[PDB]
Amino acid sequence: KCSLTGKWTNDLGSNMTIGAVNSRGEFTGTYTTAVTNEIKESPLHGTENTINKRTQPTFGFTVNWKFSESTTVFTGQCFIDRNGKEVLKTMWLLRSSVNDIGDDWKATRVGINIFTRL
Amino acid sequence: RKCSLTGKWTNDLGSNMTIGAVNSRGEFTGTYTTAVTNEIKESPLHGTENTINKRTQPTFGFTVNWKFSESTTVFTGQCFIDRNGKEVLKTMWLLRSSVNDIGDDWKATRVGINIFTRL
Amino acid sequence: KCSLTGKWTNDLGSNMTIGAVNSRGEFTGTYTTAVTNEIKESPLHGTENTINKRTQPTFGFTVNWKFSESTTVFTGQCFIDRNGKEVLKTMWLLRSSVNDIGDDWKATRVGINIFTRL
Amino acid sequence: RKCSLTGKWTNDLGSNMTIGAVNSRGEFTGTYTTAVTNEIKESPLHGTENTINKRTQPTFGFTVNWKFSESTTVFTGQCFIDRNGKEVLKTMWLLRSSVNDIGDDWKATRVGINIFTRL
Ligand SMILES: O=C(CCCC[C@@H]1SC[C@@H]2NC(=O)N[C@@H]21)Nc1ccc([N+](=O)[O-])cc1
Ligand SMILES: O=C(CCCC[C@@H]1SC[C@@H]2NC(=O)N[C@@H]21)Nc1ccc([N+](=O)[O-])cc1
Ligand SMILES: O=C(CCCC[C@@H]1SC[C@@H]2NC(=O)N[C@@H]21)Nc1ccc([N+](=O)[O-])cc1
Ligand SMILES: O=C(CCCC[C@@H]1SC[C@@H]2NC(=O)N[C@@H]21)Nc1ccc([N+](=O)[O-])cc1
Ligand SMILES: *[C@H]1O[C@H](CO)[C@@H](O)[C@H](O)[C@H]1NC(C)=O
Ligand SMILES: *[C@H]1O[C@H](CO)[C@@H](O)[C@H](O)[C@H]1NC(C)=O
Ligand SMILES: *[C@H]1O[C@H](CO)[C@@H](O)[C@H](O)[C@H]1NC(C)=O
Ligand SMILES: *[C@H]1O[C@H](CO)[C@@H](O)[C@H](O)[C@H]1NC(C)=O
Repeated sequence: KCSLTGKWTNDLGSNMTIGAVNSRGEFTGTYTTAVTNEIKESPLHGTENTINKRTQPTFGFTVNWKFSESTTVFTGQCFIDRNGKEVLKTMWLLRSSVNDIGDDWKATRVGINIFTRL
Repeated sequence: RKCSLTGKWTNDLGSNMTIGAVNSRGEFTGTYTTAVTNEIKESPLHGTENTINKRTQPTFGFTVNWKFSESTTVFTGQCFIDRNGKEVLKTMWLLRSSVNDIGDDWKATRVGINIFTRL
Repeated sequence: KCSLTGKWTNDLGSNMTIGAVNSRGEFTGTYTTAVTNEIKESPLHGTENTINKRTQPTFGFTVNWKFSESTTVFTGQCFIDRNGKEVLKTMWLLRSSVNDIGDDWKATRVGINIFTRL
Repeated sequence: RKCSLTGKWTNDLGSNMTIGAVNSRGEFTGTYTTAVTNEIKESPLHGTENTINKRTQPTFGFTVNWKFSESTTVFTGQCFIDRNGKEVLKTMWLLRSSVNDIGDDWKATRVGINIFTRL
């Protein structure tokens, strides 16, 4: 069973802590990233999909950055590799805030992140 | 004035969305309604609105926990006041499908956009 | 038959001209966009998929920006709407140039563009 | 020195790619080889490398014209000189599937990444 609750770290060096996942699949947590003024914490809220009670469920969460006007959403699946290790393969969209609707076209970045247990 | 997320919205695909009040922490919940040819499904959503600098056109993100499949979709965008004075949500999303092998991961994510206006 | 050859314009106001598509599905053209110093032209190269000689083929092309170090790639399908009009529904990735591999994560933007005959 | 596109590459998924010489206009052609469980397919690719400011780590883009399906994939990225001195192509791609109705357009595009190193 791949569980989201716990401590994770990714390929960029960012860390994330997720608490208990309730009966509805909802969970909260903290997302930690460094600036290079050193470390900043931002809350995250998301849900794990519980349809068919898969052992490798899909999920999604939003990171509400506390040091910028931007928002990032992550979606992915909690996998169990060949070694028996849990791994989160995710993709994200990073939304920047623009002051005019005419600039909307360049406000969204996309990328990936792989998380492993810390 | 300010663009507010709370309310009823409909998008360019015909899906409807209801968002509740946004608390002090910027959190909100709602419902997402889509069709399937009418036979309609209803799924819950949870997200947050960025409160930094209390901008009048904030960015936000939410997750839709589909109740009819094992998939998950996340949306992010900004609440704009268009040139004609109408409120409009410009969003982009990622649709994550469930795969059985970590080896099939590469083909599990679709991307697209959705524009929402008040219902 | 939805054909790529011709003049197109999109939702942002940019214009594009594509020449003849050869037997291998390859085509070239010009991509015009304004700055708001007014108009700039950049060449594009791409290919249309010819498998099963579909009347609504998929395609892809790269725009080699002549005023920046960035590159944009578009992929989409040439459709025929209910009115009988040709429409190109596309999605693109805009790659910015970063000076260090450590900044690679924030170098890619994503978006859409719908083109109609000009 | 400079990161050059010309040569043989292999990615994290196991696919191989051969890129030819890049002319003065920054144009190039090549071949993309992927497996299907070995039974391997071969498809042509055409793209360009950005020549502005003759950077040593240029951005580029190319299209792969799949010969076994009606799909098309485009890649874009940058040719980097990693910290250990190795040349590496960091890329992102969009995979466009063919749909029969403009109404199914929304679900026709997948997105992902690929990292290429010299073979
Ligand atoms: O507004 C921001 C907030 C920064 C966290 C950003 C992203 S979320 C996906 C990725 N995974 C992580 O763990 N962290 C990153 N970012 C931002 C915007 C612009 C620039 N810039 O240099 O221009 C730098 C950072
Ligand atoms: O698993 C699913 C759940 C369906 C809702 C999907 C997306 S979320 C972005 C877009 N905006 C909307 O309002 N609705 C859609 N979808 C799905 C997967 C595969 C296929 N298929 O035909 O293969 C059809 C639907
Ligand atoms: O480097 C660039 C080259 C500009 C053309 C950009 C994109 S390609 C997708 C979209 N569709 C179009 O027809 N045109 C646009 N762009 C760029 C980068 C940064 C900023 N900026 O303000 O920061 C502005 C433009
Ligand atoms: O139509 C296709 C053509 C297959 C090559 C696909 C992608 S291009 C990005 C990635 N990097 C690679 O080196 N190869 C892949 N693919 C396709 C579509 C659907 C399914 N399916 O199982 O449903 C399988 C393959
Ligand atoms: C979190 O990851 C490890 C856990 O101890 C730690 O060494 C590192 O400094 C932390 N990184 C960040 C960005 O907080
Ligand atoms: C929701 O949007 C309007 C609300 O009145 C309604 O006419 C339409 O049938 C609904 N669409 C769906 C997919 O539920
Ligand atoms: C191209 O689109 C129309 C075609 O005549 C023209 O009016 C407009 O000025 C042009 N736009 C750009 C960005 O070149
Ligand atoms: C290509 O990569 C190496 C080249 O020697 C080879 O071992 C491998 O089998 C090939 N893979 C594919 C998918 O053709």
